[PDB]
Amino acid sequence: QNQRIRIRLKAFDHRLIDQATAEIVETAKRTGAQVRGPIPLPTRKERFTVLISPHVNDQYEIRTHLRLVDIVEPTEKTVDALMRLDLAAGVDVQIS
Amino acid sequence: MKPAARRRARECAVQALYSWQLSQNDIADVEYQFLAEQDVKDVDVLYFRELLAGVATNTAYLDGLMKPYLSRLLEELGQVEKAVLRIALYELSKRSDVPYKVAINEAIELAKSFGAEDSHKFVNGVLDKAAPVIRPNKK
Amino acid sequence: EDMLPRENFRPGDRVRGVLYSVRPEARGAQLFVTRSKPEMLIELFRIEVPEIGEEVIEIKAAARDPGSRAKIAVKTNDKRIDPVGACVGMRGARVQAVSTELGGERIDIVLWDDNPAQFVINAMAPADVASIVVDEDKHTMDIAVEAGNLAQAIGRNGQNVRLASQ
Repeated sequence: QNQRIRIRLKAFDHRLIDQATAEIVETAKRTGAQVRGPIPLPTRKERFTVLISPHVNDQYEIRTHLRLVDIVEPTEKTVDALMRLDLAAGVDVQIS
Repeated sequence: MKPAARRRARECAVQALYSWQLSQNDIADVEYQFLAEQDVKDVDVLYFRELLAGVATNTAYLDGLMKPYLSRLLEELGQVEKAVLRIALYELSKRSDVPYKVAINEAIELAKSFGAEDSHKFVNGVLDKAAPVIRPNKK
Repeated sequence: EDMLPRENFRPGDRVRGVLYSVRPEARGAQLFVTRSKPEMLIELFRIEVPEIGEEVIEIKAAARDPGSRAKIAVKTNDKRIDPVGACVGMRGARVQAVSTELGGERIDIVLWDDNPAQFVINAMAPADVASIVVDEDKHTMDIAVEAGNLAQAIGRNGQNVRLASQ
């Protein structure tokens, strides 16, 4: 069943990704197995510029966090729910 | 005055208690997995055990302390803020070897590096309104 | 006609849609799915923003012209949360992802108001409204625009303000 399962989890907004993490914990606990994580990462800022006109003579810090989910004993219902769910637009649910 | 092992143990305790309060499992099994599968070579073992035991025995105590300070929040209460406030108030309730300003400084560092860019002022406000009440001596 | 006019998928593409119609007695097509109706936009704002489903923000009205322009009205119940500032989100990072779903379609997230004239004033968010004379007996709402702000308010074929009518 490819039992060695790695998940990294990106977070721009912490509330939306905590909601998605609670949904992952729910859809992992309602199928039989037990889930581990997140063990979160500290503040990893980004280097992203804006499209603004230059001055003739915004944002700089993007607080992104990472979360870790390890699965070692899955079921077929667990991976089915991981292949029959829906998510919010713009966030990553990448099962590494 | 303190090495980096105490800071690493404190950050790993923040991660382990957030994982416990969000995954909602047994504290002993998650603690054994976190001590036998993660980076624990620079983690103080006794600090980790005493901090997690104090948080686990004062869940309801720190929730009763947090309950009068959940009114003026614009959004609802998050989990990272709750973990930072629980660990910060247990480090300002019964810990004698950790100083007052040192625990407040480490709590502000944890709230700025883990909570949000806007929730660390909430953490500092709850600490400034709770730590003179819990510790009038400020030790 | 239920899809976007430029959708040409391939075998092995998880596409997302909304069941809207059913005819169980009919032998033919019995489960109608859409991607270009505004109930899809209602479901996108329900999945994206949690507090709309948590009975904080009230979405009552919406209208679209797919791929180009759309409007939607929100209304808060908790005064502690800005409805437009949260449904737009931080830097517009939410609805732009919704713009990923609709392909560049500019979605005006505006504030619902009980007064219809002040609601239309709030509804022209990339535009400016001077004064509105409402005569519902003659079924008219005469809207005054400022000079120079005609092309950004009207846009293409007068549609989006008509969408504001919708």
